[PDB]
Amino acid sequence: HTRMFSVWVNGVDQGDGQNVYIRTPPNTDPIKDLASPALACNVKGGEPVPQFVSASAGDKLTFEWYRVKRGDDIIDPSHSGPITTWIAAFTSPTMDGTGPVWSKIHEEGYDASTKSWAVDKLIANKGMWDFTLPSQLKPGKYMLRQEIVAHHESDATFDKNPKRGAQFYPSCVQVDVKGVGGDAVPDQAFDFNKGYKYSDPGIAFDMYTDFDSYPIPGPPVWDA
Ligand SMILES: [Cu+2]
Repeated sequence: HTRMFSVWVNGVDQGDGQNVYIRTPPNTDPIKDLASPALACNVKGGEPVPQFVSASAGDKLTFEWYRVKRGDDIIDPSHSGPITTWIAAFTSPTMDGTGPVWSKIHEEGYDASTKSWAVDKLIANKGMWDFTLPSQLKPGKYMLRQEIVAHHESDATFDKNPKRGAQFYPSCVQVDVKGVGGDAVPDQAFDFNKGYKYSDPGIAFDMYTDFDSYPIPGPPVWDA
């Protein structure tokens, strides 16, 4: 359980973004069903919010998360897993992020040399998660998606045992990307409902074994 409070642009807080520029779900509940339409942008994913974070291609964005209250424990430390960030063109206001539209722009999984997960790091940095908007990115409106996945019950899959399974916590953010050049259009066209499967070693993952590493689902980070 966790959701986003706000976005920071080059370390400057843009202010409470819930129902402003963040497509904030009603609560912190996990998505577990891979066929759910909510997988991409959570339960209110298709409802426009009125504002776009203003950022430049190349900027460092920070997404700030919380649990119940801004600046709390952020997420239960039981919930180890990766954090992935994605981008999609903002096709129209009532997009819900379903279909083949997404390109992965950042990922952290398991760092074996420290034996910490992306979520461990999220907690130690008090819910601040940093990534870069690619500088080659063609200016325009986009949806940014950041997703926490908790694997404390991923030793079962949801299809076999509905009371268990990987828990997905996606957050979709409206961004208006100011240009500086950049010609590059995200073109992985990844589709969470088709592309995430129960057979995925990164989804069917047992964290109660002597594993040395973790295969993060979906394609490698996009380049061009
Ligand atoms: Cu939870």
